[PDB]
Amino acid sequence: SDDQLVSMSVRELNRHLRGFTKDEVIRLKQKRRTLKNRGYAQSCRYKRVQQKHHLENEKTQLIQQVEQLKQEVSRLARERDAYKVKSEKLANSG
Amino acid sequence: MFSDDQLVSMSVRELNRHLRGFTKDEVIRLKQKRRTLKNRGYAQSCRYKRVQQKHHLENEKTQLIQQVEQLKQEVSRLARERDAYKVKSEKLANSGR
DNA sequence: TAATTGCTGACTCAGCAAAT
DNA sequence: ATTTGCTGAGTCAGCAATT
Ligand SMILES: [Mg+2]
Repeated sequence: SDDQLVSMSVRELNRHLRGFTKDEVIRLKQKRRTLKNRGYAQSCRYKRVQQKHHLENEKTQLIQQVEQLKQEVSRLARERDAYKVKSEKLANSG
Repeated sequence: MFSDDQLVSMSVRELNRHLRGFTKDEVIRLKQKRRTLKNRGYAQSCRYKRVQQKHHLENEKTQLIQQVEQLKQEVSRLARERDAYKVKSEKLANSGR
């Protein structure tokens, strides 16, 4: 209360609450519920920020992948053109 | 009742004019109500904008994934055209020209 | 030498479903 | 099942920029 109450367990809890005032059995469970909800919000906020960075990282790595392929296209264009000229210049061999 | 929509569009100068003569613990209550209503809208913008930034990022990823596919196609296209023009050249070299 | 605006991390609650 | 976990909407506090 409030730190051994969230960390405490489903049975262990009911062991510590066996003869408890039946209106304070409800109050303590309400209290713990609320404290956990606070921790869920903390995860939810956290998960959101992690997904956001993950999405932006994916965007970055697609951008640099495009860049790689841009470099290859230009190499291959040149290599093809080296042969196309070579090919055409032989064909005028006459 | 007292429609919120109007209370938030008002100026704090215009509001004071309205409670020209007015109770104290209700004046303080009413200005704080106004703020709460504004904070509600501020929260919505925050929420709405970030889902929209998420969707925009998701589209951007989609647009880029496409360009990669197109580039990959072009890559194998050029490599094959290189090969074809090379094979044609070596054959022409064989005949001797 | 005030008070208001807009933003945002954090909390609380409702309701929804799955794991326990 | 109960409790758990998650998430959108609201509320508040407190910060800086604005008037
Ligand atoms: Mg029941």
